[PDB]
Amino acid sequence: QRTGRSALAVLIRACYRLQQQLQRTRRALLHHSDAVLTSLHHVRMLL
Amino acid sequence: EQVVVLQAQRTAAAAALENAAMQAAELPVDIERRLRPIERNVH
Amino acid sequence: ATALTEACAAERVVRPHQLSPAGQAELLLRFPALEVPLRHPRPVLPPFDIAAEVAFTARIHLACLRALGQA
Repeated sequence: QRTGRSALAVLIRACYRLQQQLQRTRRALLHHSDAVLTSLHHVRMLL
Repeated sequence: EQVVVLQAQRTAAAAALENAAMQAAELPVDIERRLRPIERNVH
Repeated sequence: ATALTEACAAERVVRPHQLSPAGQAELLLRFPALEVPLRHPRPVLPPFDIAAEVAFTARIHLACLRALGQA
């Protein structure tokens, strides 16, 4: 009973967190990349 | 009067590019260290 | 420096005097320091510029030329 039910919990903790790791890379690469577009629009404001 | 303004504005944003060029030089960096600890994770 | 660019980047406007008054009043609610460069008739410096000092020494230079040639 404890052999098959706990060995799958290895792959439970892996799959539900890889769903979470790619969500931060959606956010942290848009809250960083918009600063680039913030900087480039600022340079045109100087001109 | 306008030349003294128009010249100083052009030399201004010339400096702001190199602040942005060192700022936008991390985009080929910032993609690499986010994918590679997930590729070895799958592999 | 974050808000004054993004409020103009959302509207595709190069100078914050050309911003819509619906957008201009939003910055005044958050940031009350922007009263004078937004709601003043004749500022001695040109507001929201970069050579605004550099314009200022060039205007006294002109005013001292016409003080000579008229006299």
